[PDB]
Formats: sequence, structure tokens, C-alpha cells
Amino acid sequence: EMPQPKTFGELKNLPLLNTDKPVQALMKIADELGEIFKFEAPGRVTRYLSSQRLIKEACDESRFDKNLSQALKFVRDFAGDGLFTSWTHEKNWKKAHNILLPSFSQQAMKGYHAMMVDIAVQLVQKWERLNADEHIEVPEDMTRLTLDTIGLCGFNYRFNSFYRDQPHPVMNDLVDKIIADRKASQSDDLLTHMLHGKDPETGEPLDDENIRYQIVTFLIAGHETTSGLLSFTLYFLVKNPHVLQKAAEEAARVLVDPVPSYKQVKQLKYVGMVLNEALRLWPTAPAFSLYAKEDTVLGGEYPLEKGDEIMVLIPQLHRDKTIWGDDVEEFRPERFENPSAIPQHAFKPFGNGQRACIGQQFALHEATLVLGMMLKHFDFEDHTNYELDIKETLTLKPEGFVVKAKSKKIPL
Ligand code: HEM
Repeated sequence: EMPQPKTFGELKNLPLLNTDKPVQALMKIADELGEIFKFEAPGRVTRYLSSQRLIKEACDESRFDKNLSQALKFVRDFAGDGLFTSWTHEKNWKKAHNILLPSFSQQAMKGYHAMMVDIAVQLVQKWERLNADEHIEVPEDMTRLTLDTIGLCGFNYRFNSFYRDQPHPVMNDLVDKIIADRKASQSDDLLTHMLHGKDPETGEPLDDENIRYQIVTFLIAGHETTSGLLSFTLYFLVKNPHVLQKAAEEAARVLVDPVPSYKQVKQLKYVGMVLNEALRLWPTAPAFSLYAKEDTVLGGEYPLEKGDEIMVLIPQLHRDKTIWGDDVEEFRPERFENPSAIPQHAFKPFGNGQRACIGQQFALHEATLVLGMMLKHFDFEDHTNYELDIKETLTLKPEGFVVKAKSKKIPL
């Protein structure tokens, strides 16, 4: 019989999620109940999976396909059948995937690099211009960077977040504007492919209504999880000075020019390890949902019926001691020295299979470029001895994380 947490009469397990930190609560429950537990609400049921041994089965695309969780069904009210909130069987999913994938590879990443540097330089200038004893609000500045970068690299649109105190402000006029601005403009960017690319399979381009949903989808998915990653990784860096020393040394040895080239970002191997170890501990889109395509038995013991939902709790997967060793709470980038050594389906911060994160290379190239520049240009201090406090929205972020940065005075 499947483990299940405490209940609340006819509300079953629902009130367990009446908390501003539901994924953290679910991790505690998984630590209590193990690799799988049932979670019941009035009218619905799901099973939360935490072990590599079960999650590797869940990731078998012949048996399970992406499900839209509760949260995603609400997000679909405004992101529609854009890539993130479409079902795999909806015609617009594979069509858009085919149209947009060439935008997110590599020839593409070289073409985005210069506009990424545009926004990263604005970040570094902001910090160079701080006076003595002022501090940095980390998640806030990371979000200014990530929003501006997806806006510029993807849509040639400047949110100008660094010119603002309060985050950028609606959605329709913005979308309307991004489109109008482009009609009136010559780019080769994400919005280019949205407007002119044809799916080689169907021969069709995206229609107007789905183009609007994709812009909404990318503006959101294109920045919040990346802000969270950069913020957690700066937190782990300031809590682990020897790691910061190694990363800062690599940045100094590698970034020998006033601004980084694409090739130099790729050479930041140890920065790439640090980012993956942050993704291990706090994967910023921490859960994804699947449904059973047909009746099937999980782990030889848990029969599922067609349409049964499962949730992958990624932070708990990333703490599976049978895979990672006993020291899973420790921050050790050396875990990622050779990505080949990581067992299949043990590390899934970008989801799974054909429904995996389309933006993974973009996010990693942005994050590595920016952290490299941060580490080249400043020494950082955890002046408040900050206590990790993780705020949950769609994503995860270290709320109130602040540091001081002292400039190495290296020309930019
Ligand atoms: C440039 C930044 C990013 C962009 C533009 C982006 C975009 C997207 C899109 C459009 C999808 C849906 C893909 C599809 O199903 O066809 C997706 C999926 C996903 N992304 Fe990203 N993403 C970005 C960064 C990130 C980061 C930093 C993380 C995690 C640390 C992340 C984690 C995920 C996960 C876990 C999924 C699968 C979600 C699910 O299965 O329901 N993404 N992303």
C-alpha cells in the first residue's frame, strides 16, 4: 500500500499545500515517506516520485507523457497552447517545437551573444557605480538582467530594467507592442522565427493567436528560472569561499579581454560545474507532471491506470543518496567534473525528453557569461550572514539575499 501524508477529513491532503512553501513542504514529506507517496485532493489524485529508480521509469516516453499540473492549467489562461502549456498531442506543440528549435541551439547562441553582453555590461556598470558600503539585492538585479536579456535577444525589445526601481509593469499591449515594433523595423531572432519560420513537417507557420502565446511563454519561462539559478549560485558561492576562489581564478584566467567572446564563455568549465551543482540543490522549476499513457506498473509494485498523474519532485531526485553519496546537502561542483559519470535520469533540472526545456542552452550560456563577468570584476561579501529563505512562485528564489561587491577595478 502506497505511503500517503496526513489527512484533513473530506479535504484529504489538500490543506498540506495551503502554505507559501509547498515544494519545500513536499520535500519534507518525501524525506518522511520515501521514494513515492500518494497525494489526494477532493476530485483528484497524484503520486509524488523522489528516487532515480522510479523517475527513470517516469521518464520513459513510451509509458508517460507531459501533464499540465494545476499551476500550469492556470498559466494556460494566458500562455495558451504556447510550448510550455500545450499538450504534446496538440498540433501547435510539435509545430512550434519544430519552428523554434533552430532558434535555441548554437549558430543561434553565437548570434545572441552580443545582446547578452549588452545587458551583462549594464549589470556590471550598475555595481561598479555603487558607493562605499551600499549593497546589492541579488534576486532583484538577477531578474532585471534575465528579463532584459530574453526581451532583447529574443524580441529586440528593451525592458530597460536597470533604469527602474520597481520591476517592469498590460500583457496584450506589450505583446501588441513587441509585434508592432517589429513590423515597423531587420533581426534574425526568436521573434523572426515566430513570424516567418515554417514547420518542415506540416509546411505551416504559426498563426497570429499562437504567436502571441509564444511571446508570453518565452517572456516568462525565458527569465524567472534563470534569475533564480544565478541567485542561488551566488548564494552558494558566498557560502563556500574555496569554490568562489576556484571560479574567480578561472574567470580571471579565461576572460582575458574587456568583454567575453562566445568562445571564452564556452571555456568556463568550472563556472559550468558550479551552475550545475546549484541546479542540483535548488532546481528552479522544481517539479514537473506526467500522466500514464496506458495502464502500467511502476517499479514492479505500484500499478497505474491510464491517465494516472505522477509528479517528479526534482530537488528530491537530486538528493537521492543511492546516486549521489551520503553528503547530498553539501555544495560540491566537482560532482559535475565529468557529466558522463552521472547516471541516466539522475539529474533533471531541465525536465525530460521531447518536453525538456527548449531554452536550456540559452539559460546556461547567459548564466555562465554573467557569472564569469561578476567573478572577474568583483569580490563578494556575505555581509549579513544571510539565512537561506526560499520564496516559491512558479519557481524558487532566495528571498532577501543581499551581498556587497567590492570592485577589482578591471576596465570593462
Ligand atoms: C532562456 C531561458 C529559458 C527559456 C527561454 C525556457 C523555455 C522553456 C519552454 C518554452 C519550455 C516548454 C518546452 C516544450 O515543452 O516544448 C520549457 C520547459 C522547461 N524548462 Fe525552461 N526555459 C528557460 C530556462 C530554464 C531554466 C533556467 C530552467 C531550470 C533551472 C528551466 C527548466 C525547465 C523545465 C524543468 C521544463 C519542463 C517543464 C515541464 O515538464 O512541465 N528552464 N522551458
